[PDB]
Amino acid sequence: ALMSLAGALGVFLANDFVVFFLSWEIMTFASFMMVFKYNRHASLKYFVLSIAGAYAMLLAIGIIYAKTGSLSFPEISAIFRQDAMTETLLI
Amino acid sequence: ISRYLYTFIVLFIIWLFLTASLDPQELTIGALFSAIAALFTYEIFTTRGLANLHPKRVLYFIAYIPYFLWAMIMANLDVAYRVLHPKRPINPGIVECKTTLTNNVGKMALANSITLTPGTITLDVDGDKYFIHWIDVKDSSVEGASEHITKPFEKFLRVIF
Amino acid sequence: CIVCIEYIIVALMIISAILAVEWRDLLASTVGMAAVSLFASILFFFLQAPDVAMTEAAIGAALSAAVFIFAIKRTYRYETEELGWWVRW
Amino acid sequence: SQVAALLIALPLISAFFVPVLKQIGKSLIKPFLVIITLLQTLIASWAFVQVYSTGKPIIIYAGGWKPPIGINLYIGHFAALFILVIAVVSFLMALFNFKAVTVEPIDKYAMLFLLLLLGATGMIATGDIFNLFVFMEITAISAYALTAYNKTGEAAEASMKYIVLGGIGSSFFLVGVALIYGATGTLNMAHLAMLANDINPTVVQVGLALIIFGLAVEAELFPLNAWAPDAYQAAPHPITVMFSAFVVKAGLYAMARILYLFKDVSGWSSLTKLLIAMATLTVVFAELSALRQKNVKRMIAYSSIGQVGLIALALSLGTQEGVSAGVFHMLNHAIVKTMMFMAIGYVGITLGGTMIENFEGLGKRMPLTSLSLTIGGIATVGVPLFNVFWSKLRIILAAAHEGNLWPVALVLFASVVEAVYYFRLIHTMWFKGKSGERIPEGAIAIVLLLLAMLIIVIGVYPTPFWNLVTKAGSDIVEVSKYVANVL
Amino acid sequence: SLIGELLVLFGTVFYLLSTLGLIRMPDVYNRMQTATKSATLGSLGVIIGTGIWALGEGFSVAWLTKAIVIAAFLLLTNPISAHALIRAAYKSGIPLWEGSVVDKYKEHLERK
Amino acid sequence: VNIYLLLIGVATLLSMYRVFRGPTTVDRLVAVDIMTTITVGLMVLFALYYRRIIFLDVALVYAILSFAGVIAFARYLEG
Amino acid sequence: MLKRVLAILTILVIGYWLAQGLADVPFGQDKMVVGKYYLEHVKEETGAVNAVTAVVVNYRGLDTLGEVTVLFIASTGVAALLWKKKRERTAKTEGSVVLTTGARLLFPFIALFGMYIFIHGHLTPGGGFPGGATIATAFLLMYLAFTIYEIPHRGFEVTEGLAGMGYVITGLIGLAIGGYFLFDWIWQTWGWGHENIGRLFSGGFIPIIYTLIGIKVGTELSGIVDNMLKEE
Amino acid sequence: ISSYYFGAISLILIGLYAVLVKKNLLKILIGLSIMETGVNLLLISIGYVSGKSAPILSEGVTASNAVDPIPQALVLTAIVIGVATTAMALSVAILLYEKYGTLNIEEIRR
Amino acid sequence: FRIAPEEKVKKKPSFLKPWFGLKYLFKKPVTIKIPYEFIEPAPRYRG
Repeated sequence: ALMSLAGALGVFLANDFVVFFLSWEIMTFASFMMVFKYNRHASLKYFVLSIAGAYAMLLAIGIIYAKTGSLSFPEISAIFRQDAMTETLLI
Repeated sequence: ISRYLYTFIVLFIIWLFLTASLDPQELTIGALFSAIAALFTYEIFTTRGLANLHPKRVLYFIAYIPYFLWAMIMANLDVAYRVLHPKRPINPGIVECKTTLTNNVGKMALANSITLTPGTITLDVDGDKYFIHWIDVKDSSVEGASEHITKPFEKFLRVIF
Repeated sequence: CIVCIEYIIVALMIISAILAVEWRDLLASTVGMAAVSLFASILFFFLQAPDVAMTEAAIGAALSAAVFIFAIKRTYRYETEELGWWVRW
Repeated sequence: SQVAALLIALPLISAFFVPVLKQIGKSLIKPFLVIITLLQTLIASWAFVQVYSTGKPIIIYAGGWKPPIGINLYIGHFAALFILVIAVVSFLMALFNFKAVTVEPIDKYAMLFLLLLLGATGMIATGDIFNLFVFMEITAISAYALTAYNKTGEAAEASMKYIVLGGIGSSFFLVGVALIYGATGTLNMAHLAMLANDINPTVVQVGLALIIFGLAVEAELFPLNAWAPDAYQAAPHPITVMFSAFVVKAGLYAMARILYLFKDVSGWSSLTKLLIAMATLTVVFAELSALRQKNVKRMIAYSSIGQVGLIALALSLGTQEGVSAGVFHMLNHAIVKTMMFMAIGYVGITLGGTMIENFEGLGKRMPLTSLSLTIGGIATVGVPLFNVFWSKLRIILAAAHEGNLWPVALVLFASVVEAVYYFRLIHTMWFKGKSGERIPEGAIAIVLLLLAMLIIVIGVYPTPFWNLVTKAGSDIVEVSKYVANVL
Repeated sequence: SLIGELLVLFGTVFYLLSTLGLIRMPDVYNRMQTATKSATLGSLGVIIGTGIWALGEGFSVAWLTKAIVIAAFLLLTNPISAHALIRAAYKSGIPLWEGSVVDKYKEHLERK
Repeated sequence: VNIYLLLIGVATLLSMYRVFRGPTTVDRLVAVDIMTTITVGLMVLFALYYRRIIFLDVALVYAILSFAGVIAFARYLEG
Repeated sequence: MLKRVLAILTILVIGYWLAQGLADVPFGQDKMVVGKYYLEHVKEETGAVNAVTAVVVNYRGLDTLGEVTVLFIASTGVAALLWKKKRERTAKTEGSVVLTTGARLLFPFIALFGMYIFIHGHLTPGGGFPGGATIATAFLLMYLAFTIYEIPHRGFEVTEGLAGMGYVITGLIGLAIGGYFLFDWIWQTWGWGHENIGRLFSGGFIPIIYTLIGIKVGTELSGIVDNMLKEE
Repeated sequence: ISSYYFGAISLILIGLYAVLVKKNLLKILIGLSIMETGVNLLLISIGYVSGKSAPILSEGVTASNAVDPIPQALVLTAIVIGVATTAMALSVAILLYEKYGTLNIEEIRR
Repeated sequence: FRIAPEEKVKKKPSFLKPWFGLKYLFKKPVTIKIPYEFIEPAPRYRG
């Protein structure tokens, strides 16, 4: 329950992405392992769904790291402004 | 203890025959390995010790190895004549021959020499006689000798000891 | 000749290869394996490398074929392919 | 320096001294294995700190004949690291198997284990393609003899399919060696890669395809794998570690070595586009066949194949940002799979068997060995700030620039499935118990846990270890600084 | 010399008539006997023939020495092969031809 | 030096009839055992053909390893 | 008929793929890019005028070592797979007496000759392995023509490991200078070296390593057939 | 194509064919040994230069006239590789009939 | 008296579980080819 708060301060203070998904995965794990004390079927459903969300975000960040080349989140808004003037409806 | 150097002598002379260009700067190595092969297993050639060095005996055997080979060539040409195109059909034989030979290597030598004469294949030597897969049966069902089925190799193998 | 005996040896190796797996008797399969080691040793020698020919002679003739029948000793001898009431089920 | 050539000679002399002391008594047989693998860690650590001292590997010569006419042991930045980690894992196995395998004739098991260590330091140090084959067959017959060493029917058949499949793969590998030699005429990979650009475009394709094929069979991807979740299920418990830790990594490295030795020819791109597809086909099938799995040793056996498949996923994709991070998975998954088969082995030797019915209830019954399985099963999906999380993130980001979003959405699909069959296992050992039998096991309560604190330090400090694989990726990324550091 | 050039011809016609004799036999036993006859004495004829081929020809004489070694070795090893082939062939059935008498070995088994 | 070679090839494929046909379990065995001695006599013959002193060194080694094989094939048949 | 014919189709396309892939050269001369160095520098760099015994023990020096590792691992693997503490023969079913006496006298005739093969890797082809395998054949002749012939195991595998150690102690005392360096013909370490270049003073270093490796592989297969001819 | 190429690849072919379609286990091991034999036959038949020939004499025959000194060292291990692998697999072929009751691949059920 | 279930007999329907009836695509088909493989009827069949 304290690991979850360090996930929570991590996603909010995330200005890059490699701090973002790390903190998001830590948060998902801490919340799961908190609700992983009884009624396992209720717990594992949350874990499978939130890992699918975390890892589909890993898929989306794989595509937006491929198509652009760079990983840094502050500058990646600038290059989306650069092509602001068929592969992005998936993103 | 003397049979050990007997096995050494036989292994040494086979090494002498096996290497055409025997060099004195090579022979110490084969003499060494014949010695270690002897002291490995010299409990094998125990044909009554070393006492086979008789000058009558080895001259007897080397004078009668062409006797052997003449029997082989004549008998094998005879069984070559047995292959007639519709005719000369061989019937098998089961006929037996008794021996009086000790020195069990003599039983080996009789079995090998009878296997090298016209087709007389040995099967299942017992301690009293031999059993021969003979050729076309016209001599006898039981043979009280050996000269009717084979040549008398029994007299020369009687003096291998 | 030169090449005709080579074709004879190689087709004999092939006909001892096909007939090494068509039989059901496993002792006969060891016979076919030993004949394949024969023609392999002759082909090694005819292709002028005597080291591999004598090594494969000392390995495939009575240490690969005579270890295999040595293993079928306390095992099956047939395919055992079977007439019958409850058979091929 | 050739003084560090004892990575092969010292296991060799000790494996030829152990049948010399097998008739001298019974006492110093199994304690002869521990002191020698401790000496193996010493001779590995010598090479390890000598390789990362300078920027030059030790070109361990095979005598007074410079390459390519001889054999060179290019103990690169890769090789000293992997010889070190196999030395420390084998030393963790030798202090484990002293009182866990004595059911069967350990009179001759020690030489079989140490010859596997010989095939280890031979396979991730080889320079000749011939020596590559020979050391792989040493490891292969080691595995033939040692997955069969239980003699219980289900374990007898567990070797059989592997001996006939490793026989057919080694056969195909020798055909591929005969064809690569048939075009070039050379064997050493130093003189091979500088030559294999214009040998023949139609001869190098079949030779490279069959070499990658026959080297894959002893390793695992999709066709030639199902002996492996039959080998881990039926073997002595310490060698299930040494197979799942080591033997998958040597095959996957030597496949990904020689594949990046011919990175100029045509038809190679279709070969790596097959190897991507088969690696993705093995992260799905292996890590989804563990879902309805009953035997818990099989439930980890399927998991170890799915982790090596995603190593194959990034070991042959591009050149960088993931080959040097693919090694970051091989030196990391060996430790966490050392933890798994320790806990399964200790359950199977304490309680008996590996069925879930005699695995259930280990929260209060067993001590913190169950916590070691907990902190190991946490680190395969890589949820917290742990090391498989760092490594799997490096591999999924590696599959971006080339071969994207289909060879991601299957390996990353499997970690969703692998999320299921661990927390159907950690739940039924911590919160279902109803059985307070103390059963003290304080002989590995510290040693597995100091290993379990080794994955907690790499989990918070990857940058003291991720700087190693940058300079340890330089043995696989390129050919030119590799060749010029040989000739 | 030239006598070797005729002796190896004699040994190779012996080889070919041996192999013709292998297929021109009705049952197992006569097939086994004539094959182990005529493919092992013409053998030694060929080998000593190749030795005296190399008596003056060849290089000097030393092929004859290896020839007499392999000939004297081949002479005593094939009888034991033929015996152990025949003796095992009597067990597990394997009947014989229409011979005059075959029973004397069978009766001296069942003499008890 | 040359004609004998084709005669031995004629001999060995003429001995092939016994291993292809032949209903018994041991006629194949008498086929292989005779096939080794004719090829030993072939292997001595090529020493003349290539004029090499070392080519007899494989012939006598193969003259051993037939005989061990045919004892071992014909020993399980008896026991 | 489905499985056999479909396998013949796929194996025909495999063989056609290899035969199209075998279009390198029709048995031509241009093959040695490094192989000419093995031939032109074999009479003066090792001492053995033999080609193959100098390339596989001196040049590719870690490949007969992996070979004896493989054979020793086959021995210890079959010995670990078959272990019952009883080790009796089958029924022994004697059968013949010109066979037991036949392989009796013939047993030192192969023991003399198998040693001749591995001592001579200089002018004769081969090496340690055919001589060791026919030493194992002689062991098999005495093992398949007697009613027990159990060579004592305690004292049998000792000399096998001793011979493998004798290989590696030539590598370890070879580490007194460099990697291998032969220890025997180029420096007067224990005796002389490089007398002429024929079959005299045993060339260089290659004969004694073949005596030791031939002794190792000689006791190799004999142990395998020993512990595989043991029932309950 | 030359007879050695076709015969060495057809021995590998028959050894491969005896792994797929055959059902008895020892027949499969016969296919493994046959295929290894054809493999080392191909391993020799790569370097024949069609001509000059004495690999081991170097005394009566001049040098630079021997055949292929590289694959003769590749085959000296790769043959006894096959007999060691076959001797290893034969032990499992004995144990599978000792512990279980048969030796057919469709009947061995764990 | 001795009623077996409460809901133990009634099973759950399933999407792709019929693929386990597809296992006999490779086993030997259990038929007798009557021309001409005979059956050998019982020793006391009524005739």
